[PDB]
Amino acid sequence: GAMGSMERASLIQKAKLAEQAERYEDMAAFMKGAVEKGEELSNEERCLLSVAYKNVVGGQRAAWRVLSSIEQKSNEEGSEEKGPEVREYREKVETELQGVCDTVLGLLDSHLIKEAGDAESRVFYLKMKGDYYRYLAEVATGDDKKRIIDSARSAYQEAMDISKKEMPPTNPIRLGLALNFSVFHYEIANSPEEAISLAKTTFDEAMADLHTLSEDSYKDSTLIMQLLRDNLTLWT
Amino acid sequence: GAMGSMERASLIQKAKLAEQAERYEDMAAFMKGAVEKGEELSNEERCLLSVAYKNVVGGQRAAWRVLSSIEQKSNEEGSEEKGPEVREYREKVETELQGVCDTVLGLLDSHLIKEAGDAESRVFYLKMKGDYYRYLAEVATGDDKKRIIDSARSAYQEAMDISKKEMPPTNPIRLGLALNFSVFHYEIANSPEEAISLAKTTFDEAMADLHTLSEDSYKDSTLIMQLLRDNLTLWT
Amino acid sequence: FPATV
Amino acid sequence: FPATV
Ligand SMILES: CC(C)Oc1ccc([C@H](N)O)c2cc(C(=N)N)sc12
Ligand SMILES: CC(C)Oc1ccc([C@H](N)O)c2cc(C(=N)N)sc12
Ligand SMILES: *SCCNC(=O)C(C)(C)Oc1ccc(Cl)cc1
Ligand SMILES: *SCCNC(=O)C(C)(C)Oc1ccc(Cl)cc1
Ligand SMILES: [Mg+2]
Ligand SMILES: [Mg+2]
Ligand SMILES: [Mg+2]
Ligand SMILES: [Mg+2]
Ligand SMILES: [Mg+2]
Ligand SMILES: [Mg+2]
Repeated sequence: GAMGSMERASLIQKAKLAEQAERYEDMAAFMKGAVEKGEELSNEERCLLSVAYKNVVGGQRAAWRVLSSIEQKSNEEGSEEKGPEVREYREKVETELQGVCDTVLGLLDSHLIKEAGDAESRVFYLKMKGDYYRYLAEVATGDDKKRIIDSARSAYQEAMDISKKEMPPTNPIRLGLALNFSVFHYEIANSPEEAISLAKTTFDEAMADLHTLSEDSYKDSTLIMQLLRDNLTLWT
Repeated sequence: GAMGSMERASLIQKAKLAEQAERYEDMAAFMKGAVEKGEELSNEERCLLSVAYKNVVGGQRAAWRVLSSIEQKSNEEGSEEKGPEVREYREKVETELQGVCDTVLGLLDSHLIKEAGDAESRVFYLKMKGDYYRYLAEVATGDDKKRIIDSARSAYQEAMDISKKEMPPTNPIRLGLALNFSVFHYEIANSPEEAISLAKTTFDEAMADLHTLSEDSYKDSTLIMQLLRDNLTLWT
Repeated sequence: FPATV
Repeated sequence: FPATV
């Protein structure tokens, strides 16, 4: 642990500075160091961890997609042989992406999930576990691909079960979990009907609970509900 | 040299892929490897080298400015002591930036400049040398600050002398050199009048030579001339 | 691509 | 910031 000598509070402070400076790799390294102090994370600290790695892996995914598209075009008929370089470089980016996913999953397994007892923390971490297995599934092609997909499904499903029992239907974590699990169904599991059904039921149940909320909570919930609607519009 | 085992042509090919994927750190590493093969670079390869490092250092500079602003605000009256963390993290980013600049300057000194005999290559490399000393000057505060500024000035001046003797006034490299040296005068050397005079004379001499150009060359030259005009508008 | 958070 | 290339 390269951050072993830095105070927990200083790591959190620097993660926030790194975010302001749009230095997301630094932000992720600082948050990994904070997690490795062994204490539970607060709600805000969980957000910092998620933002950092979402931005890092999001950039890797975007690059992987660009390279994969070039590689596919290089393998079509009439294409001129350009050597192993496209595959090699796609593989380089892919291996780095897998390394980041493995790091996040490692933090969740050692030992964030097992210490998370409140729904707001446990659902959030299980959602993250589903997300990072989903990113592994996006690039997977080997003997373990079905097991990777099933690991994502299982994490999302445990999060869903807790969220439905312990959170109101407008809770933003519950909504974001459903948003992402719906995307999992559509893009990973080849289950577009399940994706659409989940997004629609989630949206409708949230709508019916908005009446209970303050103006600020309403803003938070409707923001995520709009993402559900956006995906439904894309898919129907 | 971590890229020592990869073919020169493969490094160039992967630099282009990295650019398409917006992976500028990879792009810079591939181009450093290509330079370290020891052969001269073509016009396009010089562009790849410059684009890669410009993007890397540009991101570092933007982050350094964000952090430096936060640090300045933390040192004002009435500000609450927040510890050494802002300074430490600004210093971290600064040291990384200086490392990149040192790497580029090292490639120019070993041995790109000394083998560059044509104006298009030599002016381009001397402009780069001025640029990377300028980025070092932006963060410099020690005993060597005046020498860093003078190293930038000297490189730009040699490039200017060659460019005026060997290139037409519309040559895009000549124009970009003048653009950047003018910025050096304004921002680094505290010489706004020299900055304005250089931008204006460069613009006017280019205008008078546009009549000699094809449509495509005209587009290239007027693009840079517009940047000169933009800076003049900012400064007057 | 679809939206995720 | 001013333009550079
Ligand atoms: C207040 C705690 C519970 O954490 C957040 C709540 C809401 C937000 C956003 N403003 O809605 C947010 C953004 C964050 C960041 N990007 N560093 S942490 C964070
Ligand atoms: C054709 C050779 C001499 O190199 C260029 C000339 C012009 C341009 C731009 N299109 O004007 C350009 C962009 C490049 C890149 N970003 N990889 S190389 C490059
Ligand atoms: S945790 C980061 C702060 N939150 C956000 O950026 C938005 C997207 C506004 O809210 C959510 C993020 C993650 C979840 Cl699970 C739910 C809402
Ligand atoms: S070398 C990168 C390709 N060129 C460019 O991106 C633009 C900015 C259009 O042209 C110039 C770049 C650098 C110089 Cl010195 C001059 C023009
Ligand atoms: Mg301690
Ligand atoms: Mg692989
Ligand atoms: Mg169900
Ligand atoms: Mg050889
Ligand atoms: Mg320093
Ligand atoms: Mg003069």
